Parts: sequence; C-alpha cells; structure tokens
Amino acid sequence: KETAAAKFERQHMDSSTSAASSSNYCNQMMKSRNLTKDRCKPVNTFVHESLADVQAVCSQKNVACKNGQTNCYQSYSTMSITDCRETGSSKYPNCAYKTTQANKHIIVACEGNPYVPVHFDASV
Ligand SMILES: Cc1cn(Cc2cn([C@@H]3O[C@@H](CO)[C@H](O)[C@H]3O)nn2)c(=O)[nH]c1=O
Repeated sequence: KETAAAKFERQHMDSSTSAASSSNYCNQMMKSRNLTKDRCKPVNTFVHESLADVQAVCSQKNVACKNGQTNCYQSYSTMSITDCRETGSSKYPNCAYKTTQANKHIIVACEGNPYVPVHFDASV
C-alpha cells in the first residue's frame, strides 16, 4: 500500500530537474505521476529540491494550514518549484496544464513518526 508520505513524494517531488520545466512539463508530469487518472487534478505543485531538504521543512517554521490545522511548516529558504494549473480548455481524459516555474517558500503539512510531509498546502 502507498503510504501518505509516499503519495506526497509521487504528487510533489521532482528532484531530478533544477527548474528547466518546459512548457509541456505539466502536461507530461501530471500524466506520468498519475494525477490525471480519475480526473484532471486542477492544481498541483512539484518541488525541485532534494527529498532531504523538503523533509527538513517539517522542523522549520510552524504556520497554520489553510484548513485551520496547526501541523503546517513553511520553508526558511525559497525553493525551486513548478505549479501546474489546468487550462480552461482542458477536457478529461486529455488533461491540459499551464506550467509555471517559480522560487518561493513552500508550506507543507507534516504527520507521523518519522515526521514527514504528507500534503502540499501552499507556496508563498
Ligand atoms: C494551493 C495548492 C494546492 N496544491 C494541491 C495538493 C494538495 N495535496 C494534498 O495531498 C492530497 C491527499 O489528500 C490532497 O490533494 C491534498 O490533501 N496534494 N496536492 C498544490 O499542489 N499546490 C498548491 O499551491
């Protein structure tokens, strides 16, 4: 079974590229990471930092989660990320996405022992 921590890595980690996400990066990645299986997942962010650096965020700046829970953490440093946002003309199963690279602080929700990221909450 896929753990919550594993699902976060599949949905949100892409350490293999620095940023250089082409204009088709999201179209490709949303498909390959299986986020277009039952529906076009409308928004999803990939983090291009090492897994260790992202996992380390769980011991960084504690902040409120968008849902009001208190287990979210904001990175002290900006991180290379790519936001994927479904286009207006996108039609399942042919999910289409706008690919936007940025450098921003991430906010993740962390849970468990070991305490690791399980949701991507926001970037600021
Ligand atoms: C605003 C925002 C949302 N998301 C979606 C998300 C949430 N999650 C969490 O993990 C899944 C498990 O239920 C859910 O989609 C959400 O809880 N995964 N992707 C981004 O990726 N970047 C963002 O800037």
